[PDB]
Amino acid sequence: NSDCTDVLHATAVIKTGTCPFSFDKLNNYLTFNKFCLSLHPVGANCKFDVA
Amino acid sequence: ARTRTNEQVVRSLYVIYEEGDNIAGVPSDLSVLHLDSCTDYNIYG
Repeated sequence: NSDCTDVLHATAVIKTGTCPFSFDKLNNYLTFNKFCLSLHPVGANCKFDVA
Repeated sequence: ARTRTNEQVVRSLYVIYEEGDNIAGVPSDLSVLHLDSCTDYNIYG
């Protein structure tokens, strides 16, 4: 119910995990035939880590 | 699931196995040996 204090303030970062590319590098002219994001693990080729 | 154009993974089937020789998978419901000619053989694994 309350906003994050100075000690508790955190930022959301997406780390590479097991994927062969970085999330921040997707906007660097990477080409795919299919790219598609999910919250469920079924059928996934790889995954990022939210921290 | 295989459609006319795509294959999509929907589920997972898990396997627990132990190597050995007690149980054998077979085409349907053995000790047949062809001699003196070229043959594709499976002999004790």
